[PDB]
Amino acid sequence: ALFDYNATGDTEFDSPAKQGWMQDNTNNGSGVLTNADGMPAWLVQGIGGRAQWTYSLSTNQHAQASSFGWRMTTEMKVLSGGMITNYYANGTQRVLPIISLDSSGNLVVEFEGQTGRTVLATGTAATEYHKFELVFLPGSNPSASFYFDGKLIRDNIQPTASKQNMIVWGNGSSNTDGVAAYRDIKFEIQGDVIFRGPDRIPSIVASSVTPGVVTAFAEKRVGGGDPGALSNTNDIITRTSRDGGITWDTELNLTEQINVSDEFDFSDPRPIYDPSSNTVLVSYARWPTDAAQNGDRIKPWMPNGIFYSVYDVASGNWQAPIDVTDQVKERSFQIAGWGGSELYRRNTSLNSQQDWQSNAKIRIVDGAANQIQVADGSRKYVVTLSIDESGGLVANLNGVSAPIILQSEHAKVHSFHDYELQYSALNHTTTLFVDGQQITTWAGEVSQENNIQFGNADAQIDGRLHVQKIVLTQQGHNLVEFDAFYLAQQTPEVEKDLEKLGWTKIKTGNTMSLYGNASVNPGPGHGITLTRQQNISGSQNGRLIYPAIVLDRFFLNVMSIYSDDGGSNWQTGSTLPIPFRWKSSSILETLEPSEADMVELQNGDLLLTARLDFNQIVNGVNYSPRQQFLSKDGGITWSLLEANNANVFSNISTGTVDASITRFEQSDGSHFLLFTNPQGNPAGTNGRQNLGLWFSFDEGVTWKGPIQLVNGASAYSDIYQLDSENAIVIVETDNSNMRILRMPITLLKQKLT
Ligand SMILES: CC(=O)N[C@H]1[C@H]([C@H](O)[C@H](O)CO)O[C@@](O)(C(=O)O)C[C@@H]1O
Ligand SMILES: [Ca+2]
Ligand SMILES: [Ca+2]
Ligand SMILES: [Ca+2]
Ligand SMILES: [Ca+2]
Repeated sequence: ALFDYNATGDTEFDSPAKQGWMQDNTNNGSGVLTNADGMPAWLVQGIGGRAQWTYSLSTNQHAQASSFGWRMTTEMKVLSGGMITNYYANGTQRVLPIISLDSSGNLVVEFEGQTGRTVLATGTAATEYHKFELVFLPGSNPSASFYFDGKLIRDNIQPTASKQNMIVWGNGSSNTDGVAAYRDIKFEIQGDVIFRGPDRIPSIVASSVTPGVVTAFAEKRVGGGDPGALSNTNDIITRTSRDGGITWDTELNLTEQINVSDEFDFSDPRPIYDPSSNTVLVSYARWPTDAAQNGDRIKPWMPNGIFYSVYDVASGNWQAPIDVTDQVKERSFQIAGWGGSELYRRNTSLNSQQDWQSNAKIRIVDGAANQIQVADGSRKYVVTLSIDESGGLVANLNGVSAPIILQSEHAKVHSFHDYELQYSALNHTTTLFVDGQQITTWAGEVSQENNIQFGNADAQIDGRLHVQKIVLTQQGHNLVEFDAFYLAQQTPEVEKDLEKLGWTKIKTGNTMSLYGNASVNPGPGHGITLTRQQNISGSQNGRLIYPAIVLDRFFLNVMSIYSDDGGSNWQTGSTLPIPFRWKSSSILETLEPSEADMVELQNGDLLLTARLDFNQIVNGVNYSPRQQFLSKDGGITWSLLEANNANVFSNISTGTVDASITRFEQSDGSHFLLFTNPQGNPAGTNGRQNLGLWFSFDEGVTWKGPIQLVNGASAYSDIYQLDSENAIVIVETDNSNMRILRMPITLLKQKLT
């Protein structure tokens, strides 16, 4: 909440009294509106008496200020005298700076409870306008910091005993004469509730084209709880502010319109602000109301998907939801030959004396030894697909020495492609076509085998491939047909077991296979629009991107979901690379990245921070509850940053929870990163308490100790830059009530060192 006075000549507000303040003078104390350089100001005349203005707060507001912190900003000029007291007192204590001009005319400040003084300005500057700021941070040892024209003057100011209870500005003394002119006074209490529990999972973004416009989101949880519960119906809600996050409009339900009979739960609002169009595009997940991510209950044949809504900042209008599920939710049969081999073979009766054709729509997730083969009783033709050292897609044909580079662009390297083999009986050769393009022709190798086979073929070579369709035809007749794209989306009644569909499974070592992805989810927090991609091959400025959560069947991981056309068409990137180990031919030990957030570094690389759920130890290495990753290709592929985990954030909570990360750019052009997460209580322990703020001045290599922003419950949070000097934070607190904090980042940065 904001309590202020803005000097103006406008009749309706031409005095502090018309702006809610109460006059509190004595004897000859008075005041008058003064005009100088075309800028009005209120002149406090405390000569021969006290001259001040006060604002009373409710018992509840004082309690809120003490619990969540406050900030007082003043723009004034001291003309003469002393005891210029602009401060805040509650029914117990106060932080009191005393401003004055000394006998020589210097502008100085003293603090009740401290000895001595500090000279702020001398010469003509002593009687010119200046901006004063007092910031109070909550905590076990609450203290305030004083700033003069943006510069830290005194830190760790301890509150002093006082029975006064009110916000005050002016000359607070009947005996000491003081005269000062005020252009503006602002007292702000932090922590206003924007969304009430049981609603949860906050995110926020702000407009740079239209300063002051902020849009926040959360999950409206009727019945409470995570999505997937029969006892709840969850939707996405939003509120907008046009004054920098001070006042907010009516809570708006964005998904109710596409949840007409409460058959779904919607979750994880992931907003992205696009400066090119001055719009906010928020993506979110849909789930059948009775099954979701938790416990892997969601299945490929269920209504999980992703939708987005667009907000036009200029006119302040929202647009109806748009479904993009078919673009980002993969449907396929997946074979992970990680630590083993798994092939499927169907014996056939091909006639080598006549033409035949085979088609296989395949995507290579990683590794090698991934193949598709056809043997016709005379010759065997095998295509082995792999990812080379450069990250390109390579094909090797049996009997042909030189490998064939199919794709070099990372996005194309891991996408689905249609591999068609056309055998010519007259020419005794087979031609390979990829996506309709003729690639090469070869003779294969002598063989008496007659079959079609696919999968990962080497227990000693890791590889994962996904298949959507496999067909074999001869003389206008389909000998074999496996439509995994179709089967993945069917209910359990439909037969999907390959071994029951005419195929023989040949497996060695440890492997796993499954149908399509069970679900996709944008995750909690905000997304970003890239702007420093000029030197990133395959990427582009303007790309909209967020780190989504994908569940194949049993395990969670993160992958980028992005759009290079403003949000109309979306694509997916590769999942994060994580270690794995089989404690034997049976127990899988790996990681499960989930709630993630990313930021674009100065050189175009993307830094991602992810929550690590469930198992965190692999082969004796503890990856902690949080791990950072880096992408050098616009978010298509990632690399795990060794030793860059929870340990880089001093005093961070040891419990798994969602965090937030964002870029902050100052007016001078300089920049740095901001990160929010609970510290725990005591700090460094497991608990969703005391939200902290960390800074990185070296592109995420190191972070500077946290500044505590909240004293009490603190769970999920999101932070975003509001303007050149402030950042806005939305955070879950008591009973998950989500509150707003507006932090003076350029001032707080000075409390670090
Ligand atoms: C900042 C402050 O507390 N000012 C208070 C002063 C000071 O205690 C004395 O001037 C000594 O500095 O005492 C008053 O009775 C007064 O003079 O009007 C009330 C006023 O609120
Ligand atoms: Ca409803
Ligand atoms: Ca539900
Ligand atoms: Ca987050
Ligand atoms: Ca699981």
